[PDB]
Amino acid sequence: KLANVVILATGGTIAGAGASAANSATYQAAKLGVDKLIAGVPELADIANVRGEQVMQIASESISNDDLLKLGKRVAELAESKDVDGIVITHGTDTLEETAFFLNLVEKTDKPIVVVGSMRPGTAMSADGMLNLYNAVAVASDKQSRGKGVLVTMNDEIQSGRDVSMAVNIKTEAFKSAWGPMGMVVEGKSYWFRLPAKRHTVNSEFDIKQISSLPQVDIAYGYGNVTDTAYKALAQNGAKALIHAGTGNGSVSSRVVPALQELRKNGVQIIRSSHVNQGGFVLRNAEQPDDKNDWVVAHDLNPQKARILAMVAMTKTQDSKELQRIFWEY
Amino acid sequence: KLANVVILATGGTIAGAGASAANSATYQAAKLGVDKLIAGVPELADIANVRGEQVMQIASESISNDDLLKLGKRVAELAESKDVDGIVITHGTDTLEETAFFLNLVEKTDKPIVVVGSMRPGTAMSADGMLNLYNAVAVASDKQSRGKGVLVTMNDEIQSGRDVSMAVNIKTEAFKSAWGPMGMVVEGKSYWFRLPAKRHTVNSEFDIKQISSLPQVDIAYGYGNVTDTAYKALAQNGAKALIHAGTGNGSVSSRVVPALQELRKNGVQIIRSSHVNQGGFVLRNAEQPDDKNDWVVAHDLNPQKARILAMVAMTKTQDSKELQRIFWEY
Amino acid sequence: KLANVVILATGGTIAGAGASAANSATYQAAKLGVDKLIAGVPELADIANVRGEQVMQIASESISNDDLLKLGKRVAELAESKDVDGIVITHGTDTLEETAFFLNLVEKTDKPIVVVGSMRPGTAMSADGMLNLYNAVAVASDKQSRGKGVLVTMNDEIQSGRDVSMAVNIKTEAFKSAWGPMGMVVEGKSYWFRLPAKRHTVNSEFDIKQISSLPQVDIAYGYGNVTDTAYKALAQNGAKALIHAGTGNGSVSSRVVPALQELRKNGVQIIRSSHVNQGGFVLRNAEQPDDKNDWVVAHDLNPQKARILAMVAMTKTQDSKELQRIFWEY
Amino acid sequence: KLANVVILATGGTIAGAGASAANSATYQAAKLGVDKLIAGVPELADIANVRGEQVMQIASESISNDDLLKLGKRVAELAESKDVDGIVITHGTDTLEETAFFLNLVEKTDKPIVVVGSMRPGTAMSADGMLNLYNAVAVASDKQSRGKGVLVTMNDEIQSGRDVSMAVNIKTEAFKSAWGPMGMVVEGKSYWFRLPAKRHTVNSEFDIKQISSLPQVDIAYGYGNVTDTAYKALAQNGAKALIHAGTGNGSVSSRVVPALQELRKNGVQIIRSSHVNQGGFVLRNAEQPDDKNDWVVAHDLNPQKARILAMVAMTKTQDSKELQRIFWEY
Repeated sequence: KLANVVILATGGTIAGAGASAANSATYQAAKLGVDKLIAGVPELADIANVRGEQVMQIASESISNDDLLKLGKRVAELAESKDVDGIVITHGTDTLEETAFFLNLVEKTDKPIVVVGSMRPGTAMSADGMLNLYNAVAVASDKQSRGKGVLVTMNDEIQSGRDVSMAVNIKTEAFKSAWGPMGMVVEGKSYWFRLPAKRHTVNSEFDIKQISSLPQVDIAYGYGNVTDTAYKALAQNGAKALIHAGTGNGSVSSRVVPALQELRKNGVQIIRSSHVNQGGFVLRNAEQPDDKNDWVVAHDLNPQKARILAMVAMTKTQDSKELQRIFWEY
Repeated sequence: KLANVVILATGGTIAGAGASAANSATYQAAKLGVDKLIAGVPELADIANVRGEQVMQIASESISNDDLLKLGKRVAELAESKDVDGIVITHGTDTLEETAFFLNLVEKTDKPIVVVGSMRPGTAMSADGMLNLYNAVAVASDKQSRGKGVLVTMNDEIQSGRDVSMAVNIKTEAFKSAWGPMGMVVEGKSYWFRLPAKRHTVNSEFDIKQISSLPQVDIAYGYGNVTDTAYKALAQNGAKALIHAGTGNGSVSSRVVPALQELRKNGVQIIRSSHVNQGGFVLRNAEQPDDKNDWVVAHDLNPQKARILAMVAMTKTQDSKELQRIFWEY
Repeated sequence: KLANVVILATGGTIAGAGASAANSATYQAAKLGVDKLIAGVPELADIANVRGEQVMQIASESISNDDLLKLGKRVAELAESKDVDGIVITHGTDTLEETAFFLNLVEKTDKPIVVVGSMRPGTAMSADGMLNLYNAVAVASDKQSRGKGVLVTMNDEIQSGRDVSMAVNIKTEAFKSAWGPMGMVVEGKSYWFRLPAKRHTVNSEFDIKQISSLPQVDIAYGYGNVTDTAYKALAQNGAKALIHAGTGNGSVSSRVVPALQELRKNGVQIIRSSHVNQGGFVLRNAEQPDDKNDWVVAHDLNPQKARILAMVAMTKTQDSKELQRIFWEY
Repeated sequence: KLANVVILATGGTIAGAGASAANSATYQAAKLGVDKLIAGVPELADIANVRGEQVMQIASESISNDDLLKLGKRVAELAESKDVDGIVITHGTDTLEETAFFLNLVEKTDKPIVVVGSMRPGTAMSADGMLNLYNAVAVASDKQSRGKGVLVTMNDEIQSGRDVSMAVNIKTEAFKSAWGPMGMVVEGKSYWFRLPAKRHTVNSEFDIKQISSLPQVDIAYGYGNVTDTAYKALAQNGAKALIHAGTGNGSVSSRVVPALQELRKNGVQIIRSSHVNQGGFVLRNAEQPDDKNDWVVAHDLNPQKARILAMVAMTKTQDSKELQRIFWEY
């Protein structure tokens, strides 16, 4: 008897349209509704009982925290239903990785949750979205997906929503993780090679059902000749934490350190991430005296991932030692 | 008989020291003067006649534009000397890629220029800097390096200074290019597999001998729920161009577009880069109407690289169409 | 005003058919004729004046040396024609890399030659072949492609036919080079980032017009507990050279060295390649005393690539020192 | 208190010596004894109570099945001892990946087992073996390593012994897995990001204590114009299974299929692997009718890995369906 899968559409390239078959890169996002996406893959009926809902219709670079909450709360309601076995979210690529991590942290369910997009719109020749959507539904319908946390199923892969990132522009292999794909999906079947290590979903201390509004968190970049201007301005305009997207191992210019000390003293969390994203991690107390300054390192998480975790964590704690524990467990 | 190579020291991990041989990651940069670097590799005398100068002694995350100018001008003076065959710059990893690209754009010489760092300090077990420095001198001494633009010689590789980036934290393989290594250096010998295809050094329209100041350029990051705050603050504190480190294909949130239009009319150049850095490029007129808005795309160049090119280019032109040509040629 | 491009069909997945739209991986190669294959991309007319020929209709794992000669000779006849500006070869993926390198060595033309395949059959949802074929015709029609050697245009990339290899199974990113893509092709436009640095096409010493037969070359694998059996059996059945696909840096088991010395004295060339294919190269005189034994190292070339170069080279020379020069130049 | 770690030396580059400090690539393996290896890393005493044994002293390209059994049986004896908490094996790189997988299949212990080598000999500038050996002992002493299967600790990584392979020649990053590193080891500490998902060690159905001699298994390569010669000859000289290192998705030339059908009919197992090693897997019934022919696919495992698993599996079964199960579980 086939699994019951709900597709939650949010917009994106997978729902996009361009002017000609050769327009694989120049198009408008968020033009097709969920029922047209489903009807475009008649084979979905072979692998699941699918129904669709239009949660929003956006280009994902324009997503808001309120959009994350609305989507996350709808996912939770559906997960609580005995009529729902798995959930697929169709999404723009730009912030797919942010949504996927958010859901991984706040959805206290073992039911499969898959986020999926495309790099080419469906109007293009050789568009990737049809098979990606088929694969998302296959994975969301597979017993092997239960308890694995949020998954992303592009490029014939099963990627962890935690640490997959949009890493390559244009090409269909865009989404990569420093820690590899966990599996592959081919001709409807899932093949697993690794399991998650980090806390997720049912083993998370966080729950979307308790979050009413997310704390404001912003990101500032590190580079030669950088000043403290962006950090100070972002804090002045409401940032409760700043993600520092440092050079190297989360390093901080000597012209920036004093401002970050003052901001921490005034209650703003300081989280050291980096723009060195293909591998490794930011080590506590290496580039900066995090203990002395009461700062946090983002471990392996890229800046936009670190922002997501910081927002969720700060719904529970203002203790920088607890925030560091969270950045070491999730 | 042997090539005359000058080593210009700037600091970094390659000049660093940690507390014990197990401290491969926690250390102080910029502790050893150039003479100590040279003494630490007595094998250099086998492959070149080496002389050293201390240009600065910094942690490279703290470099300034005045530092770049001083270094660039000293490189040019040495390259004009008949007593100099090649130049090696020892440098911290954090902003190595920024310096390397800067020199690639402004040094009108065919003489080899190599920038080199290390991921472990020389005090650590299995420190990488000794062989990296040996290799830098070998490559700077090799006739095959003439006319190839600025090179980076870590991890047994010959990388283009244009597009090599610090991509992996901690590990000695940190420096990668989307377009591959151009060669390798093994037991003093250089093996080439690709040539550059972008303008550099002697074929550049830019010349450090004509540059006495650099326009201020800053970088702002894109992510979910981003606002226009950092962009406006950076411009209010002097930025003549803003590098937009967007999601995806340089995409701009609908909450940010209006500010960027206002900034461009106020004369701030708007350059669309991305935090999608493993491959691909940002395509003009795809995500945003760059022709209508008089914006520029950074092509394949990551945000910190785009800042370097923009700042050099704006010593010559503020014509957005010329800036786009430059971003498509360099 | 449009380039005149000839498409030479040879079979493969690009011309394949599976049972349903979900059969992206289980299919029959070499079912669709060239005319219907071209008619599947009517947009080709926008970028070139195309015509097709059916050279052969094979699954590429079953290609022969006679097939290579026939294809190579037809390519040369067309390149000599003032009615032809560029040539595209549609091909199965399995041995695409072998054909591409062969043509790179023996076609003394600056006219663009592109080899292209697909990872999914044209019957599958999200089939890659339509845009791959469009891109191959775009690249074959572009003035930027003149003089660049043989190219492969899958996954939105421009890869060198020399050193691109089938590296990833199933996925559309299958074809990779250790030395990176040279460029990309997006919405009909070619974007170059590197140039070749190895001898090819017009600068090759080899010429298909002078080659009527190819010497027999075979490949044997190295692994734990390997014996000399395959090496001896392949030479007994006609091999004029043996490609050793060694472990590590082309290493040879002590159980195998004596047989390879006796084979070399019997006139069989011994070429040390490896099954370590993501990067690096096999260094002469490191693992084995190549000068003493009169053996050759394959440099960076994988076993099947080394076979192609050896077979072409041995149409001209059997001097092991000349073969080593060839393996260092091509 | 400190963990009790035993180092089992087998030879290799890590125990190698070259003529000068610049000889990072040209050297002699297997020159230093285990006590001198240990003495070269005096920091080991800080992290564990270490003792060494010299099991063998070989270049690993020359390893035999009897060497694997001797090593595997000594590992088992040590793992049974209450005086032993973890085991490190120092090994040549060439067949490190074969030993690591073998031990992962046949050692029924949760105690950590780490295999480690180096890409540069200890006589070279910037030699990698000291920190690799320190890291191997750190990981072998860590409670986090218990129950994880055999690990490989080069390049600051924790790699699974199952699917790590020597993938890059020369460089210290040689060992890579298609499924990513599982973790990293930095300044004595282990950081995990993924867990194994294939059967290993205590959950394996195989046990070194019952294996007296391994079945003979050999490997033959696929390429253009390949014949059935190597397959027939290897079987004639004792192969009980043949690993087919096919092109593409384990594809078999039409000139080879008939021979493999005859060999299977005569009792020789036929296992389809590939020389497409960076990612993906070989899919049953896709390229060849494995059910009709009673063949096996090697899943994601490269040829030399598939040989190891086939030998171990055939100590238990000659049933091709059970061999396929094993290739899908291990």
